[PDB]
Amino acid sequence: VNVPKTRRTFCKKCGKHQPHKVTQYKKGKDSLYAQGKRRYDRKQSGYGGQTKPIFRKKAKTTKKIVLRLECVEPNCRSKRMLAIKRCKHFELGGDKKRKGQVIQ
Amino acid sequence: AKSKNHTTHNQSRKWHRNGIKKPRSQRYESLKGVDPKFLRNMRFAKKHNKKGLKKMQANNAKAMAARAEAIKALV
Amino acid sequence: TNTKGKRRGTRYMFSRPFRKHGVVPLATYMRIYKKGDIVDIKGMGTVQKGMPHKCYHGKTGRVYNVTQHAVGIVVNKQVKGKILAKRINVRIEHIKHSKSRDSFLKRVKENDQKKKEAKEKGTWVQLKRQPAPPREAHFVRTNGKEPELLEPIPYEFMA
RNA sequence: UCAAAGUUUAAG
RNA sequence: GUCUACGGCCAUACCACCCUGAACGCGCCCGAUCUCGUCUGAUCUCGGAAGCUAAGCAGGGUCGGGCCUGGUUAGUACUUGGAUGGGAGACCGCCUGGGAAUACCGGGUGCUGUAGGCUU
RNA sequence: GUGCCAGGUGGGGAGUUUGACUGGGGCGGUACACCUGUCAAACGGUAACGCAGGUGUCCUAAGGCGAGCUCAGGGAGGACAGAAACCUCCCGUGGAGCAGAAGGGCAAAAGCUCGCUUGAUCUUGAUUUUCAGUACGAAUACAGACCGUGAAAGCGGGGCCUCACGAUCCUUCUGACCUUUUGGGUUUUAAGCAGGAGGUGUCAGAAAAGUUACCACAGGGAUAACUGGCUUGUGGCGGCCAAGCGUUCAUAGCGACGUCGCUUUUUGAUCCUUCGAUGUCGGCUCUUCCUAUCAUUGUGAAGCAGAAUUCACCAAGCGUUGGAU
RNA sequence: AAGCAUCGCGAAGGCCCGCGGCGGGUGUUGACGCGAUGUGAUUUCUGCCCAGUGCUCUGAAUGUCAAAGUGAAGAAAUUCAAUGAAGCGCGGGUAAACGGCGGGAGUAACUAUGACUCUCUUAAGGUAGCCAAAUGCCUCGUCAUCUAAUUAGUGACGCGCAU
RNA sequence: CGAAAGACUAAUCGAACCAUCUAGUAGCUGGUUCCCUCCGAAGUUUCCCUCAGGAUAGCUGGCGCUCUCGCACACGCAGUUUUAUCCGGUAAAGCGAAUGAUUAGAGGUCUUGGGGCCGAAACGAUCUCAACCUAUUCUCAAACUUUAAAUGGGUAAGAAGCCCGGCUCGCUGGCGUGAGCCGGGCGUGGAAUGGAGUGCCUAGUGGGCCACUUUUGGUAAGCAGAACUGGCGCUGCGGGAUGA
RNA sequence: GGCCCGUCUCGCCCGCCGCGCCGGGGAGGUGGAGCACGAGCGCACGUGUUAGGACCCGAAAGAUGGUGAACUAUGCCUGGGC
RNA sequence: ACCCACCCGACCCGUCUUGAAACACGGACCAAGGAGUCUAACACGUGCGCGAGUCGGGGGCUCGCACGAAAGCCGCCGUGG
RNA sequence: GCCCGGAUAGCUCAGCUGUAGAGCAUCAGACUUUUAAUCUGAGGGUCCAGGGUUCAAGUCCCUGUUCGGGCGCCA
RNA sequence: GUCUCCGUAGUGUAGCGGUUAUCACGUUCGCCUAACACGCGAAAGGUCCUCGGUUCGAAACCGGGCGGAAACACCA
Ligand SMILES: [Mg+2]
Ligand SMILES: [Mg+2]
Ligand SMILES: [Mg+2]
Ligand SMILES: [Mg+2]
Ligand SMILES: [Mg+2]
Ligand SMILES: [Mg+2]
Ligand SMILES: [Mg+2]
Ligand SMILES: [Mg+2]
Ligand SMILES: [Mg+2]
Ligand SMILES: [Mg+2]
Ligand SMILES: [Mg+2]
Ligand SMILES: [Mg+2]
Ligand SMILES: [Mg+2]
Ligand SMILES: [Mg+2]
Ligand SMILES: [Mg+2]
Ligand SMILES: [Mg+2]
Ligand SMILES: [Mg+2]
Ligand SMILES: [Mg+2]
Ligand SMILES: [Mg+2]
Ligand SMILES: [Mg+2]
Ligand SMILES: [Mg+2]
Ligand SMILES: [Mg+2]
Ligand SMILES: [Mg+2]
Ligand SMILES: [Mg+2]
Ligand SMILES: [Mg+2]
Ligand SMILES: [Mg+2]
Ligand SMILES: [Mg+2]
Ligand SMILES: [Mg+2]
Ligand SMILES: [Mg+2]
Ligand SMILES: [Mg+2]
Ligand SMILES: [Mg+2]
Ligand SMILES: [Mg+2]
Ligand SMILES: [Mg+2]
Ligand SMILES: [Mg+2]
Ligand SMILES: [Mg+2]
Ligand SMILES: [Mg+2]
Ligand SMILES: [Mg+2]
Ligand SMILES: [Mg+2]
Ligand SMILES: [Mg+2]
Ligand SMILES: [Mg+2]
Ligand SMILES: [Mg+2]
Ligand SMILES: [Mg+2]
Ligand SMILES: [Mg+2]
Ligand SMILES: [Mg+2]
Ligand SMILES: [Mg+2]
Ligand SMILES: [Zn+2]
Repeated sequence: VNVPKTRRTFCKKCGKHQPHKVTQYKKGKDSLYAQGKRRYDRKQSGYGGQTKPIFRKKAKTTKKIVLRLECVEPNCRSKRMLAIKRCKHFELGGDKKRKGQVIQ
Repeated sequence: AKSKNHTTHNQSRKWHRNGIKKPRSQRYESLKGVDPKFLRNMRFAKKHNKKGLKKMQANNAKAMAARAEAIKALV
Repeated sequence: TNTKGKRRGTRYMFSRPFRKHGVVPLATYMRIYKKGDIVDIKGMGTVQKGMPHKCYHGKTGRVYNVTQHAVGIVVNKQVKGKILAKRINVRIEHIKHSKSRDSFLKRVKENDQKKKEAKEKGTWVQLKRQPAPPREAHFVRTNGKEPELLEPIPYEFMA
């Protein structure tokens, strides 16, 4: 799929509609000092082998893409997660497809 | 060791032992799931019924007097 | 095992009758449903927003809500052992007034006419209905001509 | 101061 | 008698060809300065009123098609309930109640609401 | 070299696992989560490894408005131009198209072509569908915001409708001059609260390979491998019909195309009986029964001159052998 | 089992025991030895394949690679950086290491086979031999022989399911 | 320990014996103790590494409560029917109606052809077979249908109903709607039957099978699989010799 | 209908030793195992559901600590036999 | 109620099972033993006491306990639940 | 997920911010009687894609898509 | 029966949805040779197995046809 890099949609902080900058989302690095990780590390420590489970049975072949809507008006710049349906092709601003033209 | 897969065989009889009772219709059912803007308004209408009570009482008294005059004329 | 799909087995139910496709004639949309109006649901293929589920097709019920272009309507649905009065929001186009009730209203109106009158008279009149009784004693005049004899006819093989 | 180059009617 | 505008039900209103249309209307019609829009004033938009019912439209016509409604088909097909009925089975008959559909043959061929004309 | 950390290597050793459905299991399939039509007995609901198919996607527009058009196909015309290029007239109830399976739905549209757009945005509850009437997903009607579009009425919070999806825990991102981070205060950090995303397809969601003929235990006739039951497709045996063969002549003897049967000496189906066990092939030995008769007795037939013979009837009294592998 | 053939080891060693020890077995031993495998007297041979899985050899020329140590910013927890062992990768050897070892077409003046030729393909494409064997499905293979008669036996054949 | 058979290790070996942890765990076998009395099931639901088990609904029992009036003076409810009124796309029917299938001749240079025969060749003559068409004709459909039953599923058949008078609204609006409140006025509103309502605790069950009719797979089956009701299972008794 | 606590939306006013990124209210939705003139506590008996040996009997296993080479396996020492 | 006769009826119990007289298993015979317990926790029902309370423990005071390891009492009466 | 290679003309590869290198292959000229072999020249690069830094990027930067060797693995 | 794959000038094969369908051999035609072979230079030749679909477009992607060839067919 294709989505455009600008998006005039709702901005919670301002209250109105407004232009947002769009960009697809990504996972951050995994802390190391989150409560979870800390809990795992001092469980996983010592003997016993592995303690929690390890997922080894992948089913789906695509992620729900998520747009990160950042508001353009300054004195705000409020980011926002905006999910979209699954797709094994994604892009932003990859031309406008063009109705009624020659294919070659 | 294949099983019987499904049936409805004895079920009708089971249902009818204890009736199949129709759903108990009360007078004055709830206003749950009514178009909000209605409910707002009717709530407000109820809220201010007490305003314009004295007028209504006076009107009822005038009606009762007119009824008493009518029954006296009949008798 | 069967599919649980919403519109499964509505090939014939939601399908406009022969030579009645096309535009939904406007009377449909412009007749008023109050609260407490008895109403018989009947899905319609053309209008697909606000369709009722196949179970309530044919079922009649009373109106309890009236939104802009739909009407909440309490209907009884049976479920194995138990009947559940439940409330569905159907868009007008899948809904008519049930004439069921109107014959009763006519009869009440006739009783009120026949109760106001025949009070000053004194003669009390039959208000209740009564089932079609046995058809009374009566004469049959075979005026001149005698009855017609009917022999059963002799068999023959046609095909 | 050494590349490759095989064969030839039975019909006198 | 009938029309125009907006309609309801949506063929008894559809289609084909034929005839007839007073008055008012509806139209075709004649123009492109402006408005508007086209490759094109054909359509669309606008300004008109010299012609004409040719066409649309209306009314009628056709041993017309179609549609609508009766008969017939037929108490036939099918069918609720019943029997220690028949029949080797396939199936069939009876009782008890309910009861269709073609072909075939008739009739019909828009009704009507609100507002405004004309026939003064 | 010893002591203690770190990475590697380590069936030498340890522990454990090695799905489910299933006309026994295994192999094969997925009927394991969904959807169309049918099955389905004219409300709804309904089964099988029933039938025919589809799904894990696709779309910045193929979503949202508004405008304008009309499609498949055919006919008749027009330079090159032909069955097919482009133009024009006429007919055209949709026979086209609407991402995909199928069904419904759709014509001054839901199709096509333009114009502007982000209602695929932010937020409470109610309801429907599966239903236990719990979730998820998917949907319906509202209500409050902020927008789009249209002259406007209106329409629009994704795809014309029916499928395209995922809990706790953990992680990640976003949100508020938010709460806590503990004797108090400032700042990092961490923990909360609310919404997305990272996936469990065995799809209400363990983290998991074999083998055992060296085998074991609890059970099972809910389940196979015999017999015996039902069944008789298949095997065997037997009719009817008679187109042909039989030099000639349908029927002495046969008999196609068709058709009706019987049998349980075949093999399948099936799974009723038996898994706190009915000793599992053959041969030898011995008795008895059947006849669907090879021989023998008595007979009918011939394409029976005799001889040899096939065909049929009564008929199971008596026989039906010795060896090579 | 002898015979054959591989492999490790020159002792702070190979192989191995042990919970531990300046422990122990081989070892009162030293390569004509100790240890670990295969094959299985003699005779006669022992073909090709290092692509795969093993084993092994080399190593700043070098991808990654941990803890510590080194620098970095930070108020500090810290984060970031460079640095970089074995092992993987990279590159040689090895089959008496585990093992592996082909398929089409056309072709000879009767036909038939096919010496011969053409391709397509692998890491080679089964060499010497041997055979319906204790190994061959088809199978009671074919021919011979052995018997009056042989799914048996022997000898040949070889196309060899799958030597 | 094994010149290797998983051999041997005190009648024991693919891991000896003895005691303990130990009454190890078992969705699986087996058993489970007196009498009468009353009520009396289920083998179906969704979920489950679920299919010899649980969960959850269902079906059962127990305990009750709230009312009702045979105390000449009843309301409500139903595995009925009636009277109204909706719904339906199965049987049947149909295919000179769509979709798909399909026979035959009549008619048609429609198209055009491919093969002919008579033609140099010619929609010329004559046949022919292709597809198409004009009326007709034969036979069909679980996944076709214009039609369209029987049985069947909703509603409705009054006091929570009618009919007047007036107030409230931030909804809706030329005025009005629509709803909500007060205040009065009016009674049996089809047949037949029966006392209703309501709340807690709750066991067993979750292998089913059989017959009428309908019905899917299968040549069929004392086969496998659904529907409807009734049975058996839980149940004796008369009859069917015998027998769920 | 109303009240309380969470939560949202919208809005206009109050308060004072500390006028503040202070505190307090209002109207309308919506979440709560809430209030709306109390019904509990203790004891006893019954039924049900669990945790325990857990109705009774039943494994194949698993672990800890000990006894055995008088049989048999193999080595060594010392005797005997053919 | 002991025995015997006759007519009619009448298969062996227990058990799992859709289905047992079964060619399904357990059972020669008799005696004695022999399996839903106790503790804790919850829930609902019921009985009693008190009631916006209720409560009893734990402790303490009263005896050598014959009966008592009870019974009684406690600004502990309520720390506390 | 982390580190790092490579992506340049038909192919294989050089390239230090200021006509893109080498060799082969391609096509015209010699040589050949001709062909091949070989010598001479010519033609041919979206420098994988997009954005930035820069006066200027094939290179620096970041971001993607690949593409491989190693690391790594909590819904 | 299952699952799998492959059907391309005369032969054996390449082929990444837009090709003049690639290479080798074979074939024909020149030359070279006395002739032949080799050699050199030219040419010709595909129903892409069959039908239907998706696609703007299919030799390939998808469905069914007619062929062909491996593996499985186990416990009794
Ligand atoms: Mg560690
Ligand atoms: Mg079952
Ligand atoms: Mg004009
Ligand atoms: Mg006219
Ligand atoms: Mg005229
Ligand atoms: Mg007519
Ligand atoms: Mg192991
Ligand atoms: Mg299984
Ligand atoms: Mg039905
Ligand atoms: Mg439009
Ligand atoms: Mg809104
Ligand atoms: Mg659309
Ligand atoms: Mg401090
Ligand atoms: Mg073995
Ligand atoms: Mg075996
Ligand atoms: Mg056993
Ligand atoms: Mg059985
Ligand atoms: Mg048998
Ligand atoms: Mg003859
Ligand atoms: Mg026996
Ligand atoms: Mg006989
Ligand atoms: Mg060796
Ligand atoms: Mg060798
Ligand atoms: Mg190697
Ligand atoms: Mg050989
Ligand atoms: Mg012999
Ligand atoms: Mg031999
Ligand atoms: Mg062994
Ligand atoms: Mg026990
Ligand atoms: Mg179980
Ligand atoms: Mg059992
Ligand atoms: Mg149907
Ligand atoms: Mg029919
Ligand atoms: Mg069965
Ligand atoms: Mg039972
Ligand atoms: Mg309980
Ligand atoms: Mg217990
Ligand atoms: Mg035990
Ligand atoms: Mg264990
Ligand atoms: Mg018994
Ligand atoms: Mg028996
Ligand atoms: Mg048993
Ligand atoms: Mg016994
Ligand atoms: Mg006893
Ligand atoms: Mg109590
Ligand atoms: Zn903003």
